[PDB]
Amino acid sequence: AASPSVEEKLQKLHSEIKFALKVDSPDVKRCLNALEELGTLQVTSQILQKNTDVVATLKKIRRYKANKDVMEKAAEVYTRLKSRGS
Repeated sequence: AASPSVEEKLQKLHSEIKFALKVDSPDVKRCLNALEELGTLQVTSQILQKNTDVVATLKKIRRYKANKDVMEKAAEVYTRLKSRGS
């Protein structure tokens, strides 16, 4: 059946990553869930080049100190994107 494209899904995932880093109310699980979908999404160079700002945020959470898990999942995901891009 039809399903939304990676970039369409990315709109949600990127937003969840950002909501998970709310200073007022951070939510690690929210980031992890977004990261894990993003980790399986085909963010190949076609999508990656039009979504460089996402890669920019992924670099921020890979060093996240307020929650270790966020940094780990961001890392596993971010590295996987490099394995699909150019």
